Amino acid sequence: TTYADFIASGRTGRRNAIHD
Amino acid sequence: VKEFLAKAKEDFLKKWENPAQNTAHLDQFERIKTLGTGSFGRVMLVKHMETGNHYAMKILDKQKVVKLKQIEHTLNEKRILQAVNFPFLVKLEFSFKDNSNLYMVMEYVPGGEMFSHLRRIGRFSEPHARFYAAQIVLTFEYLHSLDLIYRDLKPENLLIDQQGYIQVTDFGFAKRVKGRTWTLCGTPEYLAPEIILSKGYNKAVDWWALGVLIYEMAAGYPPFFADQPIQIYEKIVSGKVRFPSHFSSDLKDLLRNLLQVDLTKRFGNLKNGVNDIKNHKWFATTDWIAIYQRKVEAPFIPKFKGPGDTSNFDDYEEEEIRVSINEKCGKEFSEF
Ligand SMILES: N[C@H](COc1cncc(-c2ccc3[nH]ncc3c2)c1)CC1=C2C=CC=CC2N=C1
Repeated sequence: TTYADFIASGRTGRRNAIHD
Repeated sequence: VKEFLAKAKEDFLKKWENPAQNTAHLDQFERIKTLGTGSFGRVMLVKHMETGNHYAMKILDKQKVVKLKQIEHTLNEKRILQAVNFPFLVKLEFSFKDNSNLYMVMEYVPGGEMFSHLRRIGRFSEPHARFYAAQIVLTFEYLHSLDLIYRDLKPENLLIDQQGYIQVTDFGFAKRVKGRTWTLCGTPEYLAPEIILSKGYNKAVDWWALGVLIYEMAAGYPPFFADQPIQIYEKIVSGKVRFPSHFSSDLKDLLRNLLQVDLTKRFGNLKNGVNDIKNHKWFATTDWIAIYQRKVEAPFIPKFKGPGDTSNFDDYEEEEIRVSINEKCGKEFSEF
């Protein structure tokens, strides 16, 4: 399930903003 | 609406043209606990001795702001924040600076980040997501009416106050702009195609972000995610999005238009403006007036055992606040 793929991905924590 | 804005724009303009400076000093605050950190600064819970009030203090390292070339952005944040005023924007109480740092003292939101409740609960019901989206919809109508572009909408920047209503934080990328802008900024999962392809964009990038938010709030995950940024950008520009089977038909329809890679057809940036969003089916049940007044029933009321409680916030190492004996970046930040 996508929910499972998300939860297992390295992107479930606080996401940093980007710029340079 | 137009009656309201007009007057609001007049109060903003006055402050915008004559921003207040140095309205406090560090020694008038009691350091209590770091509530977040990162980039070039941190945010601490703090107590004001005169009033006994608690505030969230954002301390930015002047020298680090310069290494990351965020001087103008930083000046943008304070100048804009001291001049705006809306129920869903966190209030900037005081601002000042010393030899080493810039300081922005704001109203403390004990409730914590939406991100936290969202991740803990998994996903919000549609009536719950709609209630939060509506608040964002109005904040963007307010902001955009003032020529302001927010640029970093996400669960991590939305706090829940005592009444269960959202309070937007972090104006690090906010900017008053009439016309096209080009700065590359934001958070990966939320970047409009316009930004990633670096082709000059406008307010429309905010509306696209609202679309990512609603999807994430309702689904439990971003419509575009992957381990490395590049992978995520390929998805955003593909013009392909999938909706969980539980998303209502109107919800799917609303998002199709919001996550429209074709910024000349994407709701919000159309001829009818925000009304293409406010008059959408998924919103028919929404009393837009009621929400602004906060008289609508909040779907969730966070809990706190008292003022100064930080249980809704994670823990971070406590470094020390050092102010050099020499002024560090005077000229670069003279207007702050
Ligand atoms: N975006 C996240 C959150 O940011 C914020 C920024 N600026 C004020 C707030 C805030 C404002 C008001 C408020 N009342 N209670 C808590 C509270 C918090 C949050 C993390 C991130 C950073 C934290 C620190 C520095 C730079 C950062 N860059 C990203």
